[PDB]
Amino acid sequence: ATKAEYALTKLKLSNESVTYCTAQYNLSSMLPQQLLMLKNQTTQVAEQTK
Amino acid sequence: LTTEQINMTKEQKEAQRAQTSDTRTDGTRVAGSVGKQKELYDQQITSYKR
Repeated sequence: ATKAEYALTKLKLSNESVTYCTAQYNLSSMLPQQLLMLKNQTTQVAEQTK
Repeated sequence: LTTEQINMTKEQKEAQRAQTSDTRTDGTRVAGSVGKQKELYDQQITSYKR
């Protein structure tokens, strides 16, 4: 059983790396586009007031 | 589209303003379509009298 837990921890390493990669992609390429969308929405609100 | 509808609403407002007052907001005479109707009405009154 102690032999098997070792392999479990190694597979957990393998999943941790992908978690890091996904977080990095989200930070680098998804957030600024959402910021651009929000910038586009505020002006639409102003036009609706007009 | 919202800016374009902003531009259209002013024309609707003036076209419906023409139903109560002769002058058109900024201070010009109504001169299209409605003016001809008013001229026809005046001519009809004079023809009645004659």
